Amino acid sequence: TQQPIVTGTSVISMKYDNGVIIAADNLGSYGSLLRFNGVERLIPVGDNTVVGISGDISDMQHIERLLKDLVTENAYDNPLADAEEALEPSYIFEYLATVMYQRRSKMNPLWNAIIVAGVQSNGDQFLRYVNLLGVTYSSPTLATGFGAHMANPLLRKVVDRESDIPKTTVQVAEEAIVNAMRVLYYRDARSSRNFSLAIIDKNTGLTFKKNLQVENMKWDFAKDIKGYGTQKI
Amino acid sequence: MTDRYSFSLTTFSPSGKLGQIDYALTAVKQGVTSLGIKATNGVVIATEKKSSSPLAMSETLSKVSLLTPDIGAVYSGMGPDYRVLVDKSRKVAHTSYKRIYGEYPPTKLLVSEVAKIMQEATQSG
Amino acid sequence: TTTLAFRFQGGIIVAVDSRATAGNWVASQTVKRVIEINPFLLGTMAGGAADCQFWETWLGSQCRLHELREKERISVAAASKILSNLVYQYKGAGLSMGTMICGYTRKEGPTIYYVDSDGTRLKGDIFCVGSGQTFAYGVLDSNYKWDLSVEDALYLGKRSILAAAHRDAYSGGSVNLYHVTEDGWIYHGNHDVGELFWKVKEEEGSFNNVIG
Amino acid sequence: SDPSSINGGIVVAMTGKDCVAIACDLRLGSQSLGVSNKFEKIFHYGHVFLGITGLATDVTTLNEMFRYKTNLYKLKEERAIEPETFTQLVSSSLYERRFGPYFVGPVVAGINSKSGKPFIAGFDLIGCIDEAKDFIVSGTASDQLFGMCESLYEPNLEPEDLFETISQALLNAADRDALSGWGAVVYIIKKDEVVKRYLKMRQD
Amino acid sequence: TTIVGVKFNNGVVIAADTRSTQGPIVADKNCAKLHRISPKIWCAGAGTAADTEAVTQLIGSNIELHSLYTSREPRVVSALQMLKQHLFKYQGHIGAYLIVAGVDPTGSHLFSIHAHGSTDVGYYLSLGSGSLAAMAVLESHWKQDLTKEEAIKLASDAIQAGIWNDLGSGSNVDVCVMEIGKDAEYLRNYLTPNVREEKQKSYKFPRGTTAVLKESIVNICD
Amino acid sequence: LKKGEVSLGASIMAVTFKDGVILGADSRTTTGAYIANRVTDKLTRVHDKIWCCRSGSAADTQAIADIVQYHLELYTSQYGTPSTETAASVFKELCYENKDNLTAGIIVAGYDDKNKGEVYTIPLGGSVHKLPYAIAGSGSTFIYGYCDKNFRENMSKEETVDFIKHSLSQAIKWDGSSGGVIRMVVLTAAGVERLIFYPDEYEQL
Amino acid sequence: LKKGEVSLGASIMAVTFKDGVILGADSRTTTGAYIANRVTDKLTRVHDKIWCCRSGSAADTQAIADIVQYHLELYTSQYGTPSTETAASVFKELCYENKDNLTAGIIVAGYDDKNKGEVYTIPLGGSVHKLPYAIAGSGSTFIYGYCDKNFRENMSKEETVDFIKHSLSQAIKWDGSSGGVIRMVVLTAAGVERLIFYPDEYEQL
Amino acid sequence: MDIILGIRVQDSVILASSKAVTRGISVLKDSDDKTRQLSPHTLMSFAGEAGDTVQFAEYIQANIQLYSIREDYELSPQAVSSFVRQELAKSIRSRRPYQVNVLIGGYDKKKNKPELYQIDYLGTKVELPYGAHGYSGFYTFSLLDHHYRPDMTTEEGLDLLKLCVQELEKRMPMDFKGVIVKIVDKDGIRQVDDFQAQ
Amino acid sequence: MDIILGIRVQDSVILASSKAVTRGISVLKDSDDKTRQLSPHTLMSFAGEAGDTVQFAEYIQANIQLYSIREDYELSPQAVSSFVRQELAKSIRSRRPYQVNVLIGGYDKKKNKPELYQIDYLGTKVELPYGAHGYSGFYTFSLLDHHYRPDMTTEEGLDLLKLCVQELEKRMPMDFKGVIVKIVDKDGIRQVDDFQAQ
Amino acid sequence: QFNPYGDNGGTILGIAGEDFAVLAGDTRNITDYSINSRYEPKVFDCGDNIVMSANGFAADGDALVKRFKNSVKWYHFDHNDKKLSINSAARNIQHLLYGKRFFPYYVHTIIAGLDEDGKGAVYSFDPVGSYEREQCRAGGAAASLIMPFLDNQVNFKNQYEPGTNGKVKKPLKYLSVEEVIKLVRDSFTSATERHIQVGDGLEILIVTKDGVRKEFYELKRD
Ligand SMILES: [Mg+2]
Ligand SMILES: [Mg+2]
Ligand SMILES: [Mg+2]
Ligand SMILES: [Mg+2]
Ligand SMILES: [Mg+2]
Ligand SMILES: [Mg+2]
Ligand SMILES: [Mg+2]
Ligand SMILES: [Mg+2]
Repeated sequence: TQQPIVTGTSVISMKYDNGVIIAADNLGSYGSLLRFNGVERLIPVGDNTVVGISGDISDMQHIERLLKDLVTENAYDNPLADAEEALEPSYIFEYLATVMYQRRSKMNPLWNAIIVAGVQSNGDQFLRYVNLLGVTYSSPTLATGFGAHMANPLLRKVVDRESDIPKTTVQVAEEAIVNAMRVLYYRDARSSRNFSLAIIDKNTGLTFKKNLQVENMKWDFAKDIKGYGTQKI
Repeated sequence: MTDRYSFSLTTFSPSGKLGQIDYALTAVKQGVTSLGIKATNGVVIATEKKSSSPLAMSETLSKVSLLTPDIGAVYSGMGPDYRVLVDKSRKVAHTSYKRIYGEYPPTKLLVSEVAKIMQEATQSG
Repeated sequence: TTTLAFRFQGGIIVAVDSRATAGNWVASQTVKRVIEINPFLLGTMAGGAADCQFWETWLGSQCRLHELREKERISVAAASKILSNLVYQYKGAGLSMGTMICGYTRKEGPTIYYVDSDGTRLKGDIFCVGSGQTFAYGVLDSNYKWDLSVEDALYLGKRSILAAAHRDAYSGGSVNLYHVTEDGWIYHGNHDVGELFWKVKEEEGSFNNVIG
Repeated sequence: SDPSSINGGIVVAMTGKDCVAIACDLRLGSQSLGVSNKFEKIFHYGHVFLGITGLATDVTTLNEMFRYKTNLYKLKEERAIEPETFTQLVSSSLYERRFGPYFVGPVVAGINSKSGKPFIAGFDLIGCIDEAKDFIVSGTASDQLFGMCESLYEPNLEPEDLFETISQALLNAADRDALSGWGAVVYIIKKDEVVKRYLKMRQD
Repeated sequence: TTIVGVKFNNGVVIAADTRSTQGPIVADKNCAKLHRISPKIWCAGAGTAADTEAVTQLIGSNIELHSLYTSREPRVVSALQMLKQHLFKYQGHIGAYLIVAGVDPTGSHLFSIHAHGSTDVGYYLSLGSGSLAAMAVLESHWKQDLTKEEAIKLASDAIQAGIWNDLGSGSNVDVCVMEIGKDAEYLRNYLTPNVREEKQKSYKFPRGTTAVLKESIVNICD
Repeated sequence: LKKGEVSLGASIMAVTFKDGVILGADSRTTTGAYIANRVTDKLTRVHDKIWCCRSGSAADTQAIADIVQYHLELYTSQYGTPSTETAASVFKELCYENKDNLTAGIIVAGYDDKNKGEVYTIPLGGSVHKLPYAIAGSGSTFIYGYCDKNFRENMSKEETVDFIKHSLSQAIKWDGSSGGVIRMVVLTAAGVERLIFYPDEYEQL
Repeated sequence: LKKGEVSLGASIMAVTFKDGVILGADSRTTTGAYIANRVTDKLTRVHDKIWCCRSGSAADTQAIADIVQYHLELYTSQYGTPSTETAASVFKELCYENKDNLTAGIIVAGYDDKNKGEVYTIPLGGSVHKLPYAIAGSGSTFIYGYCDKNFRENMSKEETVDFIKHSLSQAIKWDGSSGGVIRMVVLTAAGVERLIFYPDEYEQL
Repeated sequence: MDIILGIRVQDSVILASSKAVTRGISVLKDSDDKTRQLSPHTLMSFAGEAGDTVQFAEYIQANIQLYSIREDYELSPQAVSSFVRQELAKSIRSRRPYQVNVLIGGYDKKKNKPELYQIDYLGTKVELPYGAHGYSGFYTFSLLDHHYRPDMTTEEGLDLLKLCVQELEKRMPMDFKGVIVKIVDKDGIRQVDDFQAQ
Repeated sequence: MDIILGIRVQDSVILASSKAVTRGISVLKDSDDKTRQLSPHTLMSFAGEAGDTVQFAEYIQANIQLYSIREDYELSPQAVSSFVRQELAKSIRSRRPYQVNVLIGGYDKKKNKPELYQIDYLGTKVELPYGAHGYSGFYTFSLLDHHYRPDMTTEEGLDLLKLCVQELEKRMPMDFKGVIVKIVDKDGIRQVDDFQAQ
Repeated sequence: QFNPYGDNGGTILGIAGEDFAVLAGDTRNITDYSINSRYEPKVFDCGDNIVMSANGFAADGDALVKRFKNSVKWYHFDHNDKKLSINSAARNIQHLLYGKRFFPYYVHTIIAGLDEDGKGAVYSFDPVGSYEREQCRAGGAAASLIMPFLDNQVNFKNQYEPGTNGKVKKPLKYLSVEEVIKLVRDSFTSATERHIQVGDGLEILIVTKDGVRKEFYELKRD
């Protein structure tokens, strides 16, 4: 029985021919005050998973601690911890989805929406969502909060169905993700211009880009808008 | 102050004549000629533009007016009276018909509405 | 829903309708409202479907256990009280049930106990429960006689349900009848109210205001 | 408390090949109590039919209001109102009470006497018009009717076939609604003739 | 509902979807949300359907009367001020969210009006439950000095974003193009991308299937 | 504020200087967290040299400004050019007398030859306060300190544009309900100048 | 915040600099509009060189600091001097695990020889954020702009005292829930210095 | 709510209406006549909210009595009922709505047939063989549905109402103190003083 | 609530308790006995909430019967009542309180005097000449206060209870379907089968 | 306040044939007006020739299905690999469901398979465990649109023999898997036309003595 205080907005992601990409801005809002500008909401787990989290930040920080523990505890009496018995995206997801649902069933949820993006050991892309209610779903594109409304329509024009995944390159995917992030800075009042993006590819592995900024914005047309109807000057 | 004229200005004279109506008809008699002719596939209404000076721009004074996209009017008599009757007719076409039935009124009914406006000016105070 | 059970010369007549509704939506026209606890005891479902179904099937188990322990058939008084006492433990939690526990034992004779989620346990000769109960009672009260034949009794129960199915929006579908004797209960069929209404009308001459 | 669920009832109209059909059930109830099995919800002003579902006092009031208005119309205009025109009259009449509406769901069905084109329309309680070329459903079993109609309907049926279709759409939709049924009536409407048939159905 | 308005070099285009809903049910699979206020001033409306048709027809009516009185072609700023003062008077109770666009003697215009009475001017606007999906597109592909052809596609694509991604929108796309020197061209069902596949079976019943109790003739004429 | 109506959020201020007065504002309107319009014009003209910055309800402020514009046009036709004090009074009358149904925080700024530049702030209650400069809008809370520290009377145009520009960028920085471009309207004897500053400029200052 | 309990309101901040970190705070507590104590101390010692600025509920923050002081005293007895990051974690554990019943906005500031000065802010939800400086308390809203514009990393003691002195006076100026004297605690290698500034000084800056 | 039942037999309409008036904890009267004669061949029974009930009934009577005099004619039962329905339907969206349910039993001298109309507080009118308001129907309709016949005599109707009242007295929780029964036929309206035991 | 009356005459205690059980819209039973024999010379009648009523009654009976056997003695009525009071006074601040009001009429074979105890759901015990629970007293106390005398015979109490029941049947709104009367005296507990008419 | 429940839309349908049974469900997962996935399977093969779908709040549906599949695993363990019969699976599910009687699994569950005589079987449950064996049952959002249709086309309700004056009911012939699938597809395309939560895809699981077979068809995406 709680209410979120410091919050993170959208986490968007989509899967492409050889991997998945996920991004989330670096803001931690306190209501309408864009309070903290250096919050990383993308959490890499090992070298094959990135968990993006929106929602309550104190709870995200808790989920972070939990993930670091899973890694420590999986290395225990595990000679193959950095190989065959390393944490897979599907393991990290199922674990989180379990916690989320248990917490909702005790009426004390972790006020978050999470997307686990990654690549399985056999090459399969993994992209799955889980939120404060334990609800889970998978799709070629996944976005939380505001991004579900504005990013999905855009990312879906690139990958509308399963067959479209093998026809999409990292270049195309990253371009779409980057554009969605710009649209969100335009229309989401709780967004930040600074963001992070992560690509998990079956060949090149994990590439994590920090300190990205929305660029190439169109604001010039504003010079010609005056009044709200009849004003001429 | 106030319109204390709440009585009729048109009343029956001993011979059964409605004075003001007969005099209004005389005003109409001194007006420019207007006519209308009904054909099988149309109607034509016409009148002369009695411009009261050559410095006036005769086009800025329309004697033939559109009431609805399928109805037109012309007159003979006092121009200003016609002008206000046209405004009222265009309006009633909307208030008593288009805003109710979604279509413009048929000629006879619009005619009937203008006529009522004129009758009341013959009895109201 | 309309369920009834009455006591007479040849046993017990248990009759119920079979409609279930969620708001104005008719969820089923084929609900089983009589739970066959065991071959000798019957229970009627009214109130919460799950509640009745669950606790009465469980009752069926507690009765079996009693018979294994005591080597004697369970009495309707004890059976009903098992249910009733259970229901009372959960009082205030939200269970919803109005049921008749019917049985015919050597020691007691035909016996009907009305048991509800409030904790009430009542022995009686005639009970009707459900949204259509008032209609069923009219018919029941005016034609009930202790000396009814097993054929006329079955009909009365059937007719009473019909009366309720016609007027109560929440009752209808079909009528399920049961005759409870000392050697066990006998099922007397499933009758579609659609077809039954027309038959009763022509044969009996009732429902005159209805055109057909 | 939901005025549109107190009395119960449904109406459906369909268009066919040079015909339309409008049908309704006959129940009038008070919550769970069936009260009348003779409550027709289809009325006609000349050759225009109007079915109305909803709160019964308003259904009765509206029929009376439209009879009044169509009677005066006929006198002034010297001709019977057409379906397209009446539809606009219903809509404007409903929106006039925008903030204290009649709790009804009207449905218009008829054939234009000049052009012969079949016509049906539906409205929400404040007048919004739905001019469909296929079917219109209204009532406490509107979801059910939509389900029935979307599957059973096919364009250009002859009067004899539309009858079966609309009848089945109606009948089966009503049997899944607690507040509908207790009888049904179907009108098959053609340029020249209108046939009215009462259906046999369950009475529970 | 998804409605958009896009301004182009010598005109304006508005478009909308055609699904009408009552809760989760599609009451009308092809309603018209593009209303004519005057020959060259059209308005797209979202919200309460009866309200968007009512407020539009009323102002359109008064605009028609204003034009005949002044002998001038109607202006969008007039429909705009009239619509907004009416909507403000009713404090939001008339649920009309509109995109009013048109051409008049002073040029081409595009404005939006929210139910409470506020207006906005822009080069591209969207409203409706599908507003966000459409705006995501408009924000991705709009550029200044669009041609008529580019604006029709842009506005058309935005509506598609809503049709596909908003459950509150669907069916077809209606467009109305208002170009400075030409007659307004209303393109009803410009795009129809949701045709139902043929049913797997025919449900035509054999005659006699339905049980009839009484049959009789209805007397129409007096 | 009515449930669901468009809000102006805003970071608006009006600052008087040697040559006259400058009005500034952001350009974001919101319905919750959605930015309904990212390029609004909150600087409204009620008379040639009398403008206002609007904050609160978008509908209310438009309605009010539309009526003040009308009252001033009629005033002008009959009695000549109105003073800023008169424009503020008309605004006040409407805001005060209808306090129960409106959410409007309006800053009125204007230029006259006798009075130079003037600023009047009409806060939520309908009270009127004449000040050297005024800030309002939801983003204003964040610049109370900055503005009180940096404002000086009789600054130059260049300096005032800078002050307004820095203040609003901070306001826009912290307030989610503020954003877009920074618009300014300079009112002096010379005339009326419209300025606009884009994100890329103000964001990193 | 429970009905009627004492509130800290406050204008508190912690700023790191070249020699270490400085904590500052006003001294007003209130119950409604009554100033229950006009000379409170919001700078609380949880360890020799690990302090905190408290805001929110007076009861809660005292309870929490009292417990932290204990945890760190026991930690010290067993494992030696605790890092500021450790002191923050303890504060966080308490603030987060009990978020439903507490109202504690705490700023933790401490000095270590290996890490120099450090600042951690624990806002209402119990999340932890490390920063060069932090501001909190009800008065903090009014100086977000001023502080962002004037803070520089690696300032000198003299400069940092001045920055904190100016910011808080502004905060105190605008916030009715802040006032009194300004207290500072300078944490460096040299030791612990307590500074106090009165109204007659800070008010006219 | 009070008990109001009506049954239209072959040559008359019988209205049976309960005799109690209960206010809170005590039964105030046990001889109340919940009926008003609207015209010599039309009777209306009513049940509902405290004062509204009689105020409405007396208003309808006054109005029908006025019509009869102005016109020197007695309106048909159908006409009286439509008038009554319109009045009830007016109050539903009024400042303070009349909460009165009525049964109108009349004998149409012109058609030569008795008629019963049931109209609830909302103006919901329906013509029926038998009817009731409130909960009354819940207990009695099953009996009426079963035993009713259109060619019943007045005595057969009375016997049926008796059975109906017996079921009400057995299963209905409140003591309504019996019913006053009235018959409306070609000769007018008469009160059957024999029902406490017949 | 049901009707529970008790009257203590010279050599006995008479308890009258209504026979109806009403659940919602219908009267389910018209022959209910709202009483339990606690011991051969002690009886308790009860009224209140649906299930709590018989559950509480049978629990008290079970407990008194256990005392009787462990000890081979019958507790005095005064003892039985203090035990019942403490049980009721326990539940009042319980998770879910018993909402049962009882009357205990007993004949004390040691003092050779009849006694009547009235205890409400809160555990409020008072010893009286006559008592009742709920509304019953509102109608009957004016009669008892008037006609009651300490030296009445059993037959005099029965006639007084009859007058009481008549007033209740006249003025009380619900049909409680009559009362079952029981007399407690030196020879035990007997049910007076003659009260429907005496 | 926190609300532990949600509505993920969806519609499922189970129809028992003479020697087969099908359990179909759409593939769309929604939240309010957004589509969460166009392909998120809702009907599952639980082993032992039993198919199940717990439709409603997807988190509870997921949990219940996970618990039942596990019940099947332990039944084998605890009872020497004995095959869990459909009637036994049903009763067992009743207990799972009723186990949460005071904090229900907000789902309408349906399991299909074959009984012990090899005849098709469908069982449907209340969110708290009431269950019955049925002929056909639609569940979820569009249940109200599908059910009346099945009553007419599967159980032949209201249909009579042409010529018999509605006195002889149409004889109850039993449908083949091929005809049932036609009805299922039609039920779904019709529902898709009128319910905004139904669409995207339809996945049908068919069960016969030979095992569980899957079929998938696309549905409109608006
Ligand atoms: Mg409906
Ligand atoms: Mg039905
Ligand atoms: Mg029924
Ligand atoms: Mg901002
Ligand atoms: Mg202060
Ligand atoms: Mg088995
Ligand atoms: Mg759909
Ligand atoms: Mg869509």
